[PDB]
Amino acid sequence: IPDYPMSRSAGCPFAPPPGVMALAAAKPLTRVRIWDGSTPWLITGYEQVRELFSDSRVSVDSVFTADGEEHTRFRRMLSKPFTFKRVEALRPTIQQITDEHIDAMLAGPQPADLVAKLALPVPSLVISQLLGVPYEDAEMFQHHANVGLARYATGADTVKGAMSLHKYLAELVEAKMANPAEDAVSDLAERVKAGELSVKEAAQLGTGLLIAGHETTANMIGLGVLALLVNPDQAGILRDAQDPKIVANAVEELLRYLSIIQNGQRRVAHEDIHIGGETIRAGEGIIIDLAPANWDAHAFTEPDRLYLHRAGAERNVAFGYGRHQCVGQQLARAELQIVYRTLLQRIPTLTLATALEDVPFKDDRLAYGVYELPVTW
Ligand code: HEM
Repeated sequence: IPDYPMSRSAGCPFAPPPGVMALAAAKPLTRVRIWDGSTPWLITGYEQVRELFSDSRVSVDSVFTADGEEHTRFRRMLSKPFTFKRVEALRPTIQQITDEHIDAMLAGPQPADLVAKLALPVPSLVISQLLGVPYEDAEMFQHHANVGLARYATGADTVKGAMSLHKYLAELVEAKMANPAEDAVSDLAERVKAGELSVKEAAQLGTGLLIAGHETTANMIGLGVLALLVNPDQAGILRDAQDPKIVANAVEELLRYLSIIQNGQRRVAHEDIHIGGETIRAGEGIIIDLAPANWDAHAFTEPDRLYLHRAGAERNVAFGYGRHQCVGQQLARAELQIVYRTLLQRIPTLTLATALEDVPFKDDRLAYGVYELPVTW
């Protein structure tokens, strides 16, 4: 019985770990051994990965962990913050923050670290605006969010970065209980006012949103941009594209390719479950593995290929499937749309500043990324 997870390859470093991709060639599903030493069921094939995500005999063992109607409770509370018009309305400020950040990057020296100057700051600012942190508190919020993800930060640094983030979100929650605007925390604040969640639970959740949608999107920006640069054929397409429909699909094809969230929360089966030709005896653990699904040649004809015109690209599960899909979905999509198109058209001479093999990737972090991305232009 093999060990999970497995490590990515040099020379194929965008690719899912080859050892996982092999396993996935044999059986839509195989039994693995993990950190603690328990032996859960790694789901690899696309068709069955979607199924278990959408199967009630399956559930997850705060809204991250909460399940049952307990999850519907937590997740209904999140509907108002990420409606369509609620995210639509953010496209402008996503575009102003990007434009701002690209400028400051152009005005500085080069080679410049795209991670440092763009990939990290833009999500946490966008998350911020969605929450509704006042303008006054942008840089402090930024600081206490970018202290965590620094490759140079202590653990203590990361602790007393999060401590004051929870402390501040509680403040702003109460503040939005007082003065509700149209932002996200006002919505959480509206829920404290109805006996539904304490300030702590709301501060936790606000904190929860920042974490969830920061290093993820950051990593999509960074890795995404890199992937674009070694694939100039595609960079051109994304840059000259004239349809919002087509640029949206090119984001979908980037989420599928990079598949930064390789895993997916560790679920468990309540009843016995028969697919892939084996039986998931109830009780046993389930790991619904998204990279190999996104790289399943049954549904994505040339999975090693980065084809931004790829026909069914929003077929992927880079955001998960079923109950517990990424709540950030539409917002993160806007982010990558904005940032990708805008960088690629304002900086058409953007060039990778080192040999690719020099680039530092984020192996250990569950979410795959690059630690810094030097560009010239
Ligand atoms: C706007 C930015 C984002 C926000 C606010 C956000 C927030 C969240 C939250 C709260 C959840 C938990 C929902 C639940 O499990 O009930 C979640 C799940 C998830 N997120 Fe996102 N996220 C963001 C961006 C991303 C990105 C960019 C990716 C991948 C490229 C991603 C991948 C996922 C996946 C795969 C899940 C589902 C985990 C599972 O079903 O086990 N997220 N997100």
